[PDB]
Amino acid sequence: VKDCKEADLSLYNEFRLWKDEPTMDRTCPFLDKIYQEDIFPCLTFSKSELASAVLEAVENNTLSIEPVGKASAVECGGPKKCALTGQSKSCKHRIKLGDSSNYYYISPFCRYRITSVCNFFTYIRYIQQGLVKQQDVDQMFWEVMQLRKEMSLAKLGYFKE
Amino acid sequence: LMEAIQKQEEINFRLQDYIDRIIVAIMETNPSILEV
Amino acid sequence: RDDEYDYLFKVVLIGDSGVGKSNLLSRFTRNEFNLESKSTIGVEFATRSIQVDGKTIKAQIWDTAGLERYRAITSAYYRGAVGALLVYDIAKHLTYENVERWLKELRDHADSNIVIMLVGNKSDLRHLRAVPTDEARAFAEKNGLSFIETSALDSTNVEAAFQTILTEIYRIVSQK
Ligand SMILES: Nc1nc2c(ncn2[C@@H]2O[C@H](COP(=O)(O)OP(=O)(O)NP(=O)(O)O)[C@@H](O)[C@H]2O)c(=O)[nH]1
Ligand SMILES: [Mg+2]
Repeated sequence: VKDCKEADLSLYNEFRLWKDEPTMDRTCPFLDKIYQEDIFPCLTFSKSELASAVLEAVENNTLSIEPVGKASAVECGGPKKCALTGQSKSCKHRIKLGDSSNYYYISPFCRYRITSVCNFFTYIRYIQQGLVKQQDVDQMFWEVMQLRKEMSLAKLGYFKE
Repeated sequence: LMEAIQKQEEINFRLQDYIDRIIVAIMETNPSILEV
Repeated sequence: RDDEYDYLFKVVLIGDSGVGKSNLLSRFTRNEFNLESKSTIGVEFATRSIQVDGKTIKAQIWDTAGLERYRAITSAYYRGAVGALLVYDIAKHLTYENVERWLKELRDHADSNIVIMLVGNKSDLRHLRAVPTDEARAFAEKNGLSFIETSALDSTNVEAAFQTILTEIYRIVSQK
């Protein structure tokens, strides 16, 4: 079997149009699809209250992820327990939404899901203030496809560590 | 196809060895040149 | 036209390829950033003057290819350098690891008394951070280096970074 790629013309046109008059508004056609198909499912976690805070933090570029070379464990979680999903796993990264409320522990699986979305927003933002000059539209498009492919896999529990 | 990159790497080596020598010289005399 | 300056300090940029040296330069000297910026060929410098303790400092910021082993054109690079901005990528731990190797070149090919500042660049990638600030600031304090985190992309602390290393060089040069 051979590995190929062909742009979905429907998706291609939607993007090529958005690039020409870029907006970060959640309700436009380009971002709405990605929000419903990729972002929302990715940022879906067990503790849904904290989850919705993270989604807002990501949109604002206020979210941050640190490795770890007075608080408690009910909110923040800890080294052996992830805060987003109730799972017990060794958490080597910790999230901060502020302005930091609290530093929250994160499993590698969560980290992969969140960064996948943060990477998408990061590239999108680069374009909105573009800031993206020497890359043609076909290349940019396939960048977004790559960004989505990552989210699509993380979405389903396929991640990298 | 692979003989082109082997000869094309010998060309780069030569260009780069040149840039080094001349840049060295430029600094030994008029570094004003290298200003942006 | 008053182009005068009271002191002229040569400051060199060193660090792993891709940490953003060239953009730190362009950000400070011509307030420009290039997302697509390519690897630096040859050697360059751009200048900027600032006020320190009433005295005008003309800064000479030199930049060159981050890939360095066999260059041998390095003696000239470090020559006359009184300050050095040692740069790593916050989001690539490897570039922080190699900071020690860069300190080696400085202690070998560069003058002593050279003011050395450690700079963590690309602070704008918040979700990708591989090098916690404390670990760097700690390494900096124990190794006699100043430390700051900058973003050439959103401009944070770039200005501050140069004002800092330039003033430390002022104090040492004025005193002796
Ligand atoms: N997000 C982000 N990217 C940055 C920042 N500074 C540089 N980059 C990116 O990192 C890449 C390398 O930048 P560059 O300035 O060329 O680094 P360099 O150290 O000069 N490279 P070289 O040593 O080989 O000349 C470029 O794509 C550049 O846009 C920064 O502050 N934030
Ligand atoms: Mg460069």
